[PDB]
Amino acid sequence: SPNPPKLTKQMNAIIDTVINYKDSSGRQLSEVFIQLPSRKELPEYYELIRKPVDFKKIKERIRNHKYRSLGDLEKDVMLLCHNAQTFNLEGSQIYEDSIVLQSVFKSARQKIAK
Amino acid sequence: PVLRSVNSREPSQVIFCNRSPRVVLPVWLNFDGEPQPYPTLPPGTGRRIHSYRGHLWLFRDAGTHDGLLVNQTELFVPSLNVDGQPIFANITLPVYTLKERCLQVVRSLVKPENYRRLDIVRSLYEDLEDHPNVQKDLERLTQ
Amino acid sequence: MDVFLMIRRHKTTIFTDAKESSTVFELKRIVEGILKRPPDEQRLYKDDQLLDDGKTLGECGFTSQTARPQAPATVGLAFRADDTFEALCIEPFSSPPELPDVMK
Amino acid sequence: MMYVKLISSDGHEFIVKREHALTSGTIKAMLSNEVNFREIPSHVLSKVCMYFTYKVRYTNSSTEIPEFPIAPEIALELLMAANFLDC
Repeated sequence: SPNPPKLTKQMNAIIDTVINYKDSSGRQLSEVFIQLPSRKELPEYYELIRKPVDFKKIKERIRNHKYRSLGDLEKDVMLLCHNAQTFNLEGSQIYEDSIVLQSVFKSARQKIAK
Repeated sequence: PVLRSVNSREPSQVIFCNRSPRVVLPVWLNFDGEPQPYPTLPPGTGRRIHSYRGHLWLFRDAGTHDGLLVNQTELFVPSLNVDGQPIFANITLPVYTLKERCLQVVRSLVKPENYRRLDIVRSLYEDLEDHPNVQKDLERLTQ
Repeated sequence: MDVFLMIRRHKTTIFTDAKESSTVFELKRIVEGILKRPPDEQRLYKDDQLLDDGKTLGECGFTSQTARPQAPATVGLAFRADDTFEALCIEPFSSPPELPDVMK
Repeated sequence: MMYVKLISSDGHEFIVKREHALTSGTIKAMLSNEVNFREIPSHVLSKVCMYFTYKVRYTNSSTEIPEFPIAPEIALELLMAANFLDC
């Protein structure tokens, strides 16, 4: 299970860039995706989607050493963005926020690589 | 944009009350200033909704998109609850001008393609085609 | 509770407002102030029933739920020409044109 | 309370309050006692007078505002009157 510290160095640096994007106006776009909605608040979300995720769980995956490469971590971030775009309708705030966090992560994966 | 919600992150309980014969459609102005629809309110119904402080709201008709006043004003924003007391939003009909009210009745009876086949003056066809719009009123609301 | 009504006679139609508690005599005093004819020279009606001076508008059947601003209740009015009172006559309004085929 | 006489095309005389008739911008310009309309019929002008009593009553009324009913048979003629009257 223990993974190389230099890979873990980057795996947290990609997510921290995604977590801390203020978008000039001073609004953290990635603050709603930190913790999943409570299952007792509205079950319709858990009924509509097949696999739930959130950045608290993605941060814990580095601590548990689940992700073995950048491709495994990218699989879950695109799946999280897909869950947002599936439940939320086109034109809403969360739909456009996940579209911004999708691009911010693609540029962050490249910057970290080279 | 000047008209947008403020990301306060402090809960604010609100009571949306529909005191009009129309199917009210609550519309929320998001953090980028764009409007967003929410579940409609049938005539003469009230529900206790969970909102946040400094969040801008405006209410229109579900079908015709005609403007509706709240607490005798165009738009509303709930502030923090004093001692956990709900904020009330009494949605009412504005006292429409007889011209604007007459347009709405003809708009519901006649189809958009058959506006210019009516026996009326040239200036009234352009006024009938000028439907109620959210973005139009948001540009007008700024000052 | 306010009562919005239209006191009608031949072609003259007075639009005014009164209270449910106010008397029929007080409504004749309002017509006295507009058309300049004393109360003893007037006869008010609800449909085809002669209203007494002492009775209130609420007692005559003019409730505020029916008599509203957007749809005022029609009240008949007949004047006296010296000796006897004239017969109640109200000229109806002009009929609208037939609904166009496009509007159906 | 001051009153004003509004005459229709077919000769129907409608007595309304001065304040009520000022709702219309066109009538406000004509007055500033008796006003005659050659293009507006009685069934339309009575509906315009019903709107004047409706507006003045429910303006600044925070209670609740009922909707002004317009039947499909007079919606076209009452629209042309409202545009000419500016109300």
